[PDB]
Amino acid sequence: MREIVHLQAGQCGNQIGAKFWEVISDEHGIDPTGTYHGDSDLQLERINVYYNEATGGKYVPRAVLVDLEPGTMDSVRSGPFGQIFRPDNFVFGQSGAGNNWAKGHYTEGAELVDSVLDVVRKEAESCDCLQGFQLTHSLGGGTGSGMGTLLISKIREEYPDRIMNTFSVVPSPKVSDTVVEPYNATLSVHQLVENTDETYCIDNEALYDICFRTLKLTTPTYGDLNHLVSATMSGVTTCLRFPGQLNADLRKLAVNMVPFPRLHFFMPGFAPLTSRGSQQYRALTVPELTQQMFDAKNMMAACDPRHGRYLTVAAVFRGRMSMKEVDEQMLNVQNKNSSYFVEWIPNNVKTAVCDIPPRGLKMSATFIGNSTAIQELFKRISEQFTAMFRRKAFLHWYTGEGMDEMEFTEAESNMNDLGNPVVTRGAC
Amino acid sequence: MREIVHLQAGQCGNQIGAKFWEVISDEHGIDPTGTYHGDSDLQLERINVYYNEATGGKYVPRAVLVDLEPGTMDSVRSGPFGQIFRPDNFVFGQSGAGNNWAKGHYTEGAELVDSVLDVVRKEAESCDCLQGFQLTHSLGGGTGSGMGTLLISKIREEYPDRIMNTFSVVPSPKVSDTVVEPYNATLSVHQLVENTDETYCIDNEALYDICFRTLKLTTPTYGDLNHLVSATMSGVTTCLRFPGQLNADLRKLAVNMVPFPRLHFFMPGFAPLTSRGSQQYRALTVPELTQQMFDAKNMMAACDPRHGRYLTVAAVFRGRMSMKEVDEQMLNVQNKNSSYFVEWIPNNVKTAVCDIPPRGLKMSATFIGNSTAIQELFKRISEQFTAMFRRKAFLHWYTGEGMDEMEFTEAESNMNDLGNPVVTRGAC
Amino acid sequence: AKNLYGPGVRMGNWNEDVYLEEERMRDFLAKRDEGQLLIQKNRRLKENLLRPMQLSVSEDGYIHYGDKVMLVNPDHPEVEADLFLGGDLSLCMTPDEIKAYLSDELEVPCGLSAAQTKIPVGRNTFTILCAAGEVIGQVVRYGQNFRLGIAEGRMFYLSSDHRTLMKSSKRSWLQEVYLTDEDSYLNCWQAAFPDPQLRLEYEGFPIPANAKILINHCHTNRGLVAHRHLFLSTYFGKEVEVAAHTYLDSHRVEKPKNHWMLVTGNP
Amino acid sequence: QRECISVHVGQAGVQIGNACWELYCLEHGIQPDGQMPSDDDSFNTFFSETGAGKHVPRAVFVDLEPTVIDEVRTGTYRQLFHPEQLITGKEDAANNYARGHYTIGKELIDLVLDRIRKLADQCTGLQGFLIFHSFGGGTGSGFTSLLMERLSVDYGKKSKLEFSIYPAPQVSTAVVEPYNSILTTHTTLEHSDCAFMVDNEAIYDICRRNLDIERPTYTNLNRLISQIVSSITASLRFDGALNVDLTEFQTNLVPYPRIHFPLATYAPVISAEKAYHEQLSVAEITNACFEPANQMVKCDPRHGKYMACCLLYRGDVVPKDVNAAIAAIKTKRSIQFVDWCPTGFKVGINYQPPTVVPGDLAKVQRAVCMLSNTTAIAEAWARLDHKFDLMYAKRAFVHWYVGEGMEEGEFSEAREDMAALEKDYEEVGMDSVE
Amino acid sequence: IYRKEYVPFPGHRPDQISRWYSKRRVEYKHLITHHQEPSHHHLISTYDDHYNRHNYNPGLPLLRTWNKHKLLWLPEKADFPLLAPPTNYGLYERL
Ligand SMILES: Nc1nc2c(ncn2[C@@H]2O[C@H](COP(=O)(O)OP(=O)(O)OP(=O)(O)O)[C@@H](O)[C@H]2O)c(=O)[nH]1
Ligand SMILES: Nc1nc2c(ncn2[C@@H]2O[C@H](COP(=O)(O)OP(=O)(O)O)[C@@H](O)[C@H]2O)c(=O)[nH]1
Ligand SMILES: Nc1nc2c(ncn2[C@@H]2O[C@H](COP(=O)(O)OP(=O)(O)O)[C@@H](O)[C@H]2O)c(=O)[nH]1
Repeated sequence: MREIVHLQAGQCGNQIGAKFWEVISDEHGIDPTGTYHGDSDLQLERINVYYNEATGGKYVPRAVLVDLEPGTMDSVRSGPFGQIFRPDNFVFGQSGAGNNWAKGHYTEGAELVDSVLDVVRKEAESCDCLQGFQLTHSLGGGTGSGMGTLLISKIREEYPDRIMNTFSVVPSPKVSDTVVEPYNATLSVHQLVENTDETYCIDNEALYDICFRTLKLTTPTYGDLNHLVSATMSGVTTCLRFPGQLNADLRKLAVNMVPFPRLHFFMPGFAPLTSRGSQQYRALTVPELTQQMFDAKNMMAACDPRHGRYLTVAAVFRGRMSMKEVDEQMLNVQNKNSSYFVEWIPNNVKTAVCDIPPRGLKMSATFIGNSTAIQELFKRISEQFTAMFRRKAFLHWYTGEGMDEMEFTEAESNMNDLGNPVVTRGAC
Repeated sequence: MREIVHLQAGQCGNQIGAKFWEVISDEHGIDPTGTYHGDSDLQLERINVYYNEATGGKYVPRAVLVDLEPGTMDSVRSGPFGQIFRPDNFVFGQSGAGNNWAKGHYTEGAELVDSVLDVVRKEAESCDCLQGFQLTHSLGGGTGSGMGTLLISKIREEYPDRIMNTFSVVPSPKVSDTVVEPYNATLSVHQLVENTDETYCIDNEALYDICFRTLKLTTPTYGDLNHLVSATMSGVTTCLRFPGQLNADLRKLAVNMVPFPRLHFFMPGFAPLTSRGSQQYRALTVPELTQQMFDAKNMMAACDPRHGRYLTVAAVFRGRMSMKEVDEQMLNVQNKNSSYFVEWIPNNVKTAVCDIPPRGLKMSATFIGNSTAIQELFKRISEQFTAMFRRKAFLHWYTGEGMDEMEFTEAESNMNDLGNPVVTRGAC
Repeated sequence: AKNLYGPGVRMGNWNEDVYLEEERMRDFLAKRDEGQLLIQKNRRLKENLLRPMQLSVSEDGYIHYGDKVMLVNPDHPEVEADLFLGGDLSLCMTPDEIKAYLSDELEVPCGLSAAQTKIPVGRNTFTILCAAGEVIGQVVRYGQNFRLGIAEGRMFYLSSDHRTLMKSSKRSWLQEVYLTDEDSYLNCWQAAFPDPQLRLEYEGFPIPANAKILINHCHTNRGLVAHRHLFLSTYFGKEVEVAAHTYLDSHRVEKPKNHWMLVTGNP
Repeated sequence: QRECISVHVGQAGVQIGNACWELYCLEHGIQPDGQMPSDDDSFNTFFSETGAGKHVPRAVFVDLEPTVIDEVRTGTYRQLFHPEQLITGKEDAANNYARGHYTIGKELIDLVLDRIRKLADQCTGLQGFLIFHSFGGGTGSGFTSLLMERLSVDYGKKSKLEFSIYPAPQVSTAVVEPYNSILTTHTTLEHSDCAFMVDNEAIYDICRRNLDIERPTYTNLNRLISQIVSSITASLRFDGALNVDLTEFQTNLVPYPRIHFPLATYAPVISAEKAYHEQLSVAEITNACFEPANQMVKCDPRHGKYMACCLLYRGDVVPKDVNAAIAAIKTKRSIQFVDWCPTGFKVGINYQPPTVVPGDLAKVQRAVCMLSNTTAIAEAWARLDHKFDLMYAKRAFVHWYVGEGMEEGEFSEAREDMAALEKDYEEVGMDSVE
Repeated sequence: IYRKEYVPFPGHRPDQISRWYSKRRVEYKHLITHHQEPSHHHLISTYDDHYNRHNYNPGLPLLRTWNKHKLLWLPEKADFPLLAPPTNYGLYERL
């Protein structure tokens, strides 16, 4: 019986944490009033993965609601599942992040991390074996970019052996809702690369491409987009909440997925996905799941798998099925797209099956892939950072907050340091 | 049985008396008139401890309400639960202290001290065996201080074996309701030391800290503040008032929490304090009550322990709990935090478990801990008192009022002294 | 850019538009036919809480036991706070409109208010029950232990107890008055005279139908008060809360918002 | 909790404030008496509560002279504004920075700071100051100069947004406008955090091309300015997808601490007879802003290079048509950026459509205020600098200034600092060569 | 000029419909991923299926015919056990 603490910061990380909690509550049978009203008992067998039991049958999520701007708090309480969190776990802040990484790193974020640390402590001692932490935030922007990395660094220093999964919203190349994303996200990536163990780079343009050219919608709003991230981030940690054959936890994913400690940059995928038109006409089979998974369209980062060899690939499956088709269908894709796999790792695909499918679905599967195609993200933001840092641009907002010049150079140096050993895998 | 003659002197004193007598009434059922309009028969069992049977199921609180201005008494009488106190028990005089510990310990109190001692003797003698008197006063301010200390003094001589406890309300650091408080307080500790057996040190500033931080109240009224001090006042007498396992009266909490005879200033703190809107999101498990009564907030004094070390700690749990857990928690904390506890005493903790819980709560607990941190208080007071007498400040009164300057000098002596006891034991 | 058309027109994403519209329309008609939607629940709860009743005839100008008598708070000239609220308010039932939502009626805490209505409307009609030993015909006396009940066919009783740090009045922080279903000493109130001088001799006399009396809970000696300064925002208009705390004035006299008049049928 | 103080300096400033506070009053409930009509907390950004529900503004309306503010407490809003908030003088500066800054400043600056302090006490989180003033009259120039020299010292950590009435390059309304502008730019360049710029000749064009009104009153210009400020100060009032606080304006539009001058642009400028015949889509509502004719300032950006643009959308807008419009604009060649700020868009989104005052603009469900910091404004600056050189070549109108305590050499300092500002403009300008 | 151009506006009550409806659009919670038919009772463990619930009871226990048009012995492979209540055993009653 093992716990994942779900912590989320920023106005993006907050609302993905919110949207995560309805799909977890529907999978575990919890209504907005907090009582269990469902049909099974497997949903209560391992309810102590996300929900602390209270008096009167009230299950309360072990979530930490963080942001510097006190505006998304009223929204996350305004959602339909608003009367489910502690009003102590909403940690407020009466200022603005101001779209500044230094503002969350060396100022009022750094005086709010003490209260957030007290909250994460007081929940952390209410466990028997805490498996780890799960931060959802946005790399580009404020609050969660800087002060989320404060929380990452502090809890990594305080618990040094717990599995850290961070779902990070990288900026998009086509559209950017923020000028200072090449500053914020690079300075956040430096803090990520000696800290967390499992990143998940999630791109808004990739999600929008899934919404049009896979989901085939017309007005994809943030909630409709946002839920896909919620679904993959529910499907990764499913063998801990529901039983199955050949289970897998987050360390099970990690020890199979990261070859080197620095090579911990994934990009995810959740594809039992289809349009409302094709919905009644899907003939759900394991080959049909695998083929539509491994296609370079459902991939949740703005990166092309055809431009780079996969290091390792995991398919956390869910549903009542025969896993023989699972085994030889991923064998077939491994042997077919052989040039897109590295030759120095045989059998680079992790298989795992959960018995219980998500509610309303017959079966599903979550793709987690360590690829060398992450360069179309990281190198891209590196040219953005260099071409903007050369003219010393937008800088006084960063250097006047108590921040020296040369750790920008350290950030660029240790992002180009990420560039090297994964360029190396393109030509072995 | 073991009755407890209650004594209250001063506005604060009579207002903390209002709530205490109201709280003990709600518990024992006695209505605002006396009749036991209650239920469980255990309630009327040990009523002697705090009540005396009049004529026909009428219980009259054993209290000698004292004040040097005929005013606070009237609010008490003409208040709700105010016709439960015998008319004669109310004592008062048509004069006044005028925040002058002097015009209380030698001038106005004298003429009235005879009157109170008469009432005190009557109640004390008319009993099977007085466990001990119990005074509630405000070291800051007159009457309660002067007349009050004069009582503990004249009272201690007549009865030199009865637990003379005291819920003194020491002045506060930041907040400073009065201005002469410096002298008043510093001038009463010398009396308290050589008079009281257990002197609990509650501070208005700490009650606020809790209200604001813990209870999450927004308009903390002095009523709620008198409630936290009454909650504790009842916990220290729960065993001798409601049958339970591991029973522990007052002299037990004095024989396992007063190392040396002059070290007797304990800092109190209740436990199940949670916001009205968070009361639904919690679990009254022994763990919870512990995690609370030991944090540096649930304390009712302004001397955080962390700074210093605990010579002893006493906990009286009010609820039907699992001995194993109560015991386990004690060992755990003592072991985990092992630098905030002294090393010259093994098992520096007394555990007690009264059954009958406080109405509304499944469990609960009061905390009485002798901590060397209490040094912080006498120092701040001395700091101020000495940062004044140096220039005979606000002294004309205290002097000509029939006194002398030498006493002031020795008050700072016994003060600076005790500062040492709670300094040497602070370090082997 | 493009023209971005709407419903009906067969261009662009019209196929998935009509698919989503049919799915949402099917969900709405399914909920409408099964009668599980929010407004249907609102209409049911409203008819149940707004069903009209009748008031008992006062054959003599005295309130008896077991008769349907409404509690009203009279109009006030008091100006101690500038934020006032109306006149001739009425003690009414207010179940909370999100924590109820589902099911049929809440539990041991319900909540009371004082609306601006003067007609007997069903959520304000109280039966003056017996509490102690009496019959359906005896007259209510000054300083006698009577009881207030209101109805699902389940008699809820007006109740309160002492102030703890778990519960209070909602907007203020004083004692809470709430509707229980249990039966104990906490349900019991009493009536007393407004004038403290000529009160103790009137103890032991009948109560007039429409007259100023004070309601004291006989476990805490606190009077029923409409806290006119503030407001409770609930569905049935906007009205005030009610609590229990005896407010005194410059003569040990009770303020006009301690006072509570009773209302019988006087056509 | 998220409040900002609106300071309204000059005759220009008090009537800008009149128009925008009328728009805020109609935006919220706020009747002109001071109470919302019978029967969320979005008012608690511009309106302080009071017992018996008298929502009072947090603004200050300062003028060195009567009449214009005297009629405010007499007209149709006589009960709304607090009587000590509206500050009146007794003698106008008479179009003179010397009188506004050195002689008639001191009997009123103490009262203005006292009012500012008492407003700032009643603020939990004060976000900063929004000042509205002219580069014209001495009341609008010198008093706000002294106001910066006081408040930037007193409140140096706070956010500061100006909404400057820049003098028209062609028509104008005064003869000493180059003097007043050249002095106020010098004395407020180092103290301003971000200064959005609005002109009168441009909106003179706007009301005859897009309003289709050949004879509009002069009230319509600050009615449109009221729409601009109600668009920019709206994310701290309501809720949206991209919630933009006042700090992101400076963070994404002020890269360097001397260049802080963006130009605004509105959209749906439609006048209610050509409103129910068009799509008013997101693509064209962005293309109308980025067309080089709808600017607040008569300076086309074809003769310039954009630095950073911040779009604030409000109403029935989904973020992804905004994304498509941004992609289309980045593919358009005639609109072109600098090479050192490639990601040059800041998107803020609010869901409330603009409430329309009974008047000229139309009821539209989509609006966007486009705040572009660009290098084109160097031409508009250098035009007044050329006029200033031609005016100062033989010392015209200098005796009025120097008789009021204004030192002569500070004119040369002002011209030198504006020349240095032209310089800073050009090397912010040209592309990468290294 | 002032009173002529800045008349008060009685009866000009602002609306709140559009912001609320745009909020409704910007947040269809299961109807985005939901497959062929809603079924909240769609959970049986592998041990519960292929162990102590025997097998699928309506399914063909010995009628294993040869479907030709899908060239395999279909009536056992195309079963996919979904019958019965879930694997409730007493934990619900105990809790
Ligand atoms: N909307 C609107 N704006 C106006 C109106 N009248 C003047 N303005 C603005 O006010 C500006 C001129 O005022 P200022 O230069 O500030 O005058 P001042 O600073 O008070 O100095 P004095 O002229 O001495 O009073 C013009 O440029 C306009 O932009 C008006 O009636 N309506
Ligand atoms: N999946 C998902 N993505 C989101 C959500 N909310 C925002 N985003 C993306 O987050 C980005 C901006 O977040 P940001 O302004 O940095 O939030 P901040 O951290 O509080 O400053 C936008 O570009 C959105 O596309 C969400 O709720 N779910
Ligand atoms: N806990 C509590 N403290 C109070 C109350 N009323 C007053 N005090 C404290 O009592 C102190 C002053 O009391 P004091 O003037 O000495 O009363 P006196 O002894 O009659 O002179 C103040 O600092 C208050 O903080 C109360 O109702 N409850």
